[PDB]
Amino acid sequence: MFSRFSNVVSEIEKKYVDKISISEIMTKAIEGLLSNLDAHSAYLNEKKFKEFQAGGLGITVGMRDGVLTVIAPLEGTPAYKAGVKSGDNILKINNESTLSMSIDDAINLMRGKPKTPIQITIVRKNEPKPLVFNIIRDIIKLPSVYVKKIKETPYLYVRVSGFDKNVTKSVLEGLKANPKAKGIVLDLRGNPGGLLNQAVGLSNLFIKEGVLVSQKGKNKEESLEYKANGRAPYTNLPIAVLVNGGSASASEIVAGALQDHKRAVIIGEKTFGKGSVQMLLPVNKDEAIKITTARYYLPSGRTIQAKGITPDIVIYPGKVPENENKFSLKEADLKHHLEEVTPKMINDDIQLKTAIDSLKTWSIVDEKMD
Amino acid sequence: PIAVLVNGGSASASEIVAGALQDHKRAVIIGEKTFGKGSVQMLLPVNKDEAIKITTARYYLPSGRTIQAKGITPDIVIYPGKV
Repeated sequence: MFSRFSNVVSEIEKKYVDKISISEIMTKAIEGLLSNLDAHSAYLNEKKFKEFQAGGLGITVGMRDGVLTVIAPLEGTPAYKAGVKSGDNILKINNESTLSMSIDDAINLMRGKPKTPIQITIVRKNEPKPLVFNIIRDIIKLPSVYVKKIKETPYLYVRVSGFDKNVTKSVLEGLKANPKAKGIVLDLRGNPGGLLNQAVGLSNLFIKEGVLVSQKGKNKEESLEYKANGRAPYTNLPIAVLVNGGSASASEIVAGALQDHKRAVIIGEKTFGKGSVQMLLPVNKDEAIKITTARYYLPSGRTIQAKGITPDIVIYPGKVPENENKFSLKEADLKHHLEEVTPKMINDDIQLKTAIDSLKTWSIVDEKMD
Repeated sequence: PIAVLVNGGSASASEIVAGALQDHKRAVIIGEKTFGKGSVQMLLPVNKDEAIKITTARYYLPSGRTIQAKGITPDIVIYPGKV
């Protein structure tokens, strides 16, 4: 069928420097073909397929710009406490260099028996030196959601550290425990995602009608659409979502769905962009290939993968401007004049302050509309 | 939509506009608390080229609240700086 391929194979078999045979050429062609389709593919040889068939650090790893990068370390995990940050490019784990290693090979090296050491070396954009982290694995425990009242405001702070099997329940119970909230700061920053059922579940908690996210490939029969059920409470109350470069996968589905339905205002910075589904397909006889079979699409039809969520209000991290720098003059000092979220936390998060200020504007607009 | 910027130099007529928009919730007041002039001056000329300026009344916002010596507390406080 494909003659051009056979002519290329024959010439390298004829004129290449090293004595090479079909067995390597076909392997290098399969690895080369998959490497040029997408960055999430891998080919599993018979012996590496049976190796694949047979506690952690807390790093969610992905690939962007063709290199293995940390999406975000999970909140409260050993890696987060060790000081690895989002966007960190991993160059070495233990003995092996990662400049030509698969995502699953990195996950298999990082996860393992609890309380065992690992060494990883990363490169950053702020420092010239490579960083070496000696971190010990641990049992992954994470209270995925905590809810805090914001002091001197009616609003409520909802923190989702990661999408585990109980995020939607913990949110709904916290909103029932505060029936006078009148607003939510939904902080899913640094949240690399998790279970799709909780992204749809958490979004369906706020959206009354319409598509929440779609899964779509070439064959239009396999295409799935996740519609919201009519059982959505909290349909009117203001909600502001915080996202950053560590928000990915379920974190972008919840943010993108709320954004496309104009149900919330997205605050922060452009997200990571993880919106694809990979699948393992047994090929040949005892080999398998991993390839992307579908992509996630927002209600507006926009893709999440290479694009990510662009927030409606961009605010890079920093401290809020000084409480004042003025001994200024007022009429109150003129001659003969007629007469658990604390401010300490908000003043260090300009991103959090911007989110609260958007609820202050929302509640004013929905009060004008009397 | 209207977003009003006010600061410690906003006074008198500037606080009436900001205060009216605030009390009607017609606009969002953003910045920092204002000068707090809650009086109305009138000048009546005396000489051919000279005048006398007198505090003649106190002005009250649509909600009836006075601004004298207090100033407008904006809906969103921020203070100046670079982003």
